[PDB]
Amino acid sequence: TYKYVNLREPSMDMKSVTDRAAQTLLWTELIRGLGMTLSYLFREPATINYPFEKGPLSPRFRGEHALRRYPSGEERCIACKLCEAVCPAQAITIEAEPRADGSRRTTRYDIDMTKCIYCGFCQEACPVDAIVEGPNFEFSTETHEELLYNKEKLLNNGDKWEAEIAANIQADYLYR
Amino acid sequence: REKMFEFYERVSGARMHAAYVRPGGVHQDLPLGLMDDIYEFSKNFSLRIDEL
Amino acid sequence: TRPTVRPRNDVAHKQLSAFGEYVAEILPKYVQQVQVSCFSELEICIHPDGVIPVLTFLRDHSNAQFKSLADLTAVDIPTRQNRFEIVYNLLSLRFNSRIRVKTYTDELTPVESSVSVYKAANWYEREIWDMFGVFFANHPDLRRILTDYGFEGHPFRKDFPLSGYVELRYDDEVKRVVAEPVELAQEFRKFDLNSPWEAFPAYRQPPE
Amino acid sequence: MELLQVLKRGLQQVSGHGGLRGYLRVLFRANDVRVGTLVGEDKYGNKYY
Amino acid sequence: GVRTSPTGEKVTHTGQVYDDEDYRRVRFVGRQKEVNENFAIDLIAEQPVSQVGSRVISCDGGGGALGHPRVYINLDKETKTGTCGYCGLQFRQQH
Amino acid sequence: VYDQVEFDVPIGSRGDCYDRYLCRVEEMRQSIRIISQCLNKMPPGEIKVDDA
Amino acid sequence: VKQDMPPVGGYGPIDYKRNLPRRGLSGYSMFAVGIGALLFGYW
Amino acid sequence: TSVKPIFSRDMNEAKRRVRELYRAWYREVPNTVHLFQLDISVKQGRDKVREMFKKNAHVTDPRVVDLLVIKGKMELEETINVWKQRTHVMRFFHETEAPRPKDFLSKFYVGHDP
Amino acid sequence: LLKKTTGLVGLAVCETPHERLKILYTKILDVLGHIPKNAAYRKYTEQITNEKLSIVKAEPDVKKLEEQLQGGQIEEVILQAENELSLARKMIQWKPWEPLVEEPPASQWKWPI
Amino acid sequence: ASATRLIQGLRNWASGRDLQAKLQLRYQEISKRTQPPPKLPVGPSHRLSNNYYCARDGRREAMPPSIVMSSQSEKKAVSPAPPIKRWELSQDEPYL
Ligand code: SF4
Ligand code: SF4
Ligand SMILES: [Zn+2]
Repeated sequence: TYKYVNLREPSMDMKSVTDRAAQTLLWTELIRGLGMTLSYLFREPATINYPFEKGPLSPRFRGEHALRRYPSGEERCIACKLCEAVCPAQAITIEAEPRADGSRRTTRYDIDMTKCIYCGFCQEACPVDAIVEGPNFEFSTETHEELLYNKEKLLNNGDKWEAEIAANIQADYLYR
Repeated sequence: REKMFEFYERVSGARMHAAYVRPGGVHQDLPLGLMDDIYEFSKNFSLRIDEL
Repeated sequence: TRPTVRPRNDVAHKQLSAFGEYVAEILPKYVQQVQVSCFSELEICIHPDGVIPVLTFLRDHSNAQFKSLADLTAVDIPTRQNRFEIVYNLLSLRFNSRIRVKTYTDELTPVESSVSVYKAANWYEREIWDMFGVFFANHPDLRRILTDYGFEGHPFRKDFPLSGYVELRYDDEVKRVVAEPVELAQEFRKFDLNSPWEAFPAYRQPPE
Repeated sequence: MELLQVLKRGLQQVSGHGGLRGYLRVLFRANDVRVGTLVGEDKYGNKYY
Repeated sequence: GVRTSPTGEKVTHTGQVYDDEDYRRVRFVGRQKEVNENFAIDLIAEQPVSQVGSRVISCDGGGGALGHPRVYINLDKETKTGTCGYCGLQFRQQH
Repeated sequence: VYDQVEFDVPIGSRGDCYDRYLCRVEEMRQSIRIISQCLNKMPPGEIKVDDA
Repeated sequence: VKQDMPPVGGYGPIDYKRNLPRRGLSGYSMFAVGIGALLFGYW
Repeated sequence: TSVKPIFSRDMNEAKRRVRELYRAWYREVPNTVHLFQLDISVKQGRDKVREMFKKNAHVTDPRVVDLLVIKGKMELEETINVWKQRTHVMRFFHETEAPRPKDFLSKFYVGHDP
Repeated sequence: LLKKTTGLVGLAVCETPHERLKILYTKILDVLGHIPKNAAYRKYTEQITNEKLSIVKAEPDVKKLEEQLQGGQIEEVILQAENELSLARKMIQWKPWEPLVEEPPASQWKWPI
Repeated sequence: ASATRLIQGLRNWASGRDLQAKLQLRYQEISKRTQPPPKLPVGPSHRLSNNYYCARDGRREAMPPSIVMSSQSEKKAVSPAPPIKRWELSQDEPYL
């Protein structure tokens, strides 16, 4: 149930001693290493042609945050603040009020994407599937505060990516 | 190592920091077809160790 | 209680109870409590004047042989007058066992360094100087190990705030990284999470 | 010889992008010239192969 | 139903707009104010009131486990429609 | 479930950088062995504790 | 139920041992080839 | 009311140690100004060392001044060795910090704090 | 049969293990006789040391002595005997059979607080 | 996989291994990116009867640590556990 790496005594007959001295003077293992590197020279490389080719992802992927709506246009979020209670980085800032039809909706929904650790606890704490962490990972900015998302940017990410977020949640809700 | 990060991304959605193994079990079950790809990785990984 | 409950180990519980009696009666000069938790871990609560006689015992005695210092730890408990609880985790490879040796100090009373017992302690208790302010006597090179060089205070105390007292930024007037009093653009939101209903009746304290 | 098939696949990669103009167009825009089956085209002109 | 302040600034669905004398409009100078033009308070009011023939209806927002938790709505007021507190779909007892 | 998988433990002999290198290589070998056994012996059932 | 399970007979055997497969001539043969190259060059 | 000492049996050995620490810092200040290429004078640094010693001049416990000697020796060792950079030495001189209001009326003007 | 190495780095092979073990065990008993009779360290260590010395006197073989002393190699059994000797020489100085030097404070070990 | 047999033989010879048997690049042998929907099984506590939570409560059977010694014969010297069994050398591959 254990084994000894490097517990070999080399043989001391003239055959093995001459083999080791030919290895020493004639560099046999170095030609072995050159041959392994030349063997990789004639392989097709693993390089994909980004951005025209993309790295493979799963529908579980945790990328850019988005707020979803129902199939009537009403937003799913009912301001329950479970996502900001569970948030390990305290990246979510929620303020709410009853709006003009008495619905329980948010007035503030901020996600700091520079505090966010992209762990997806908010999407799995959400009881109505409102906050989701979508498929987009290509959202680098030139400014720090362009990553300080408010409710408008998150609802626009939902409206932007809903055709894909709905299919990822369709492919992955039965594992949840 | 990139293929094993694909295994982490398929099982959790993050390539490195999965937050997958949780107290009480794991967060989510294996997606269908994951263990076949873990088999196809492991069947060929010995030659990679051999050439290292 | 079969599938979801952790299976209790009675054999190791009994063996660790017997060995705790063994350690307590070999060393009654320092041993103050001996306890075994429900998940079968042995704790030897000793007096701080006997850090070295206990730990040299458990390292060297032929029925203990705790040859590895796994982890050395302090815990701040401000409701105690000896607010720091120094914790030695030991691993005996011969008897395939682990033991915990707990002792105490306050801010001012030094603890004797166990580098003459375990050289592994050389950084851990040094960390305990950096994080808690527990001075260790006869440490070879006692200094800070984790905080910044001009850092005042000891962070892992519980009266030390989560963010510090100073933050750093590059100032371009002085061409230098400078320290200023910390001001957060968003305060850390303290959450009051504790339910007012008792969760565990086994751990109920007697009232006043 | 199986080098002739390699040169013929290269020449039909040239012929498969619609001639030398399309070949050099995809060579300088894409830095790749291999041909595929056109899976589709969106409302913007992105072509998927 | 997005509208516009006298300063030319779009008012969000919350009702936020900066005042005229507020300096913080200078962040939108040379740039844009991102508001969302799909107001949920308008889109849920476009839905037809669903006529049902029971006294208590249930609503889960559709899609089964893809909607909200299932709630039961009492429809005994013939003055007011029974509105889902999750999705805002509203119901009326048909008799 | 490491008490149910079968693997070897590579032991060095000289305590140098080279034996630790060989120990890590053989631990990759034995990890491939454990992964083969885990793929063969994956049970059905739930993935969280059913204590809700 | 439908769950990520191995196939019924299990997966195939996975190689995990060292395979450094011992190629090349002997030491006697390599010194003989080197000496023969020197003798051809000298001649 | 009987405690274990750290180094000093009484206050007098403690004042001996405080005195020797001030001696060591006073000797080290010109080397500190030179090799960190500080733009303060040596007199200004010796005034700062005097200020950091005289801040603690109200302490009547031998153990607390033993720990203050220990922490001052640690600061000195981090200064003699180039472990501090120029920034850690100049953090004693709060240069970028604007002078706070000290009297009542200006603290009343600027905000709510006492 | 002269085992070629112990397998442990920095632990040399003992050529004559039985005589070394007998010397170390009688030396542990000699040092351990300086401890008072009521001390549990003396009684417990005399017990285990007399058991080990009886086993060393009972077995001529080195391999079977390793399998029935149950301490790994015979050289780390010798190492453990030397550590026990050094420990007992320290236990003379410490005198830990004496009563407890100080009771802890009233809620010093109360958890949860 | 698209390499010619000349380059394939050259590559196999230079490595000294059969490289086409174990290609590190992936092809149609991997799983489909679209899968049928699963039916995941339930745990053992999904029972409509004989399922009182007081009989499967793990957290409430946790006890406070049993105090063995506290400051308020010829008995055998004990170890914390029996001494660890000597490991067996591996029958699979010992390197001896
Ligand atoms: S992914 Fe995690 S860190 Fe980010 S907002 Fe959600 S809960 Fe917070
Ligand atoms: S996004 Fe979900 S979890 Fe967060 S407040 Fe809205 S409804 Fe609650
Ligand atoms: Zn509804």
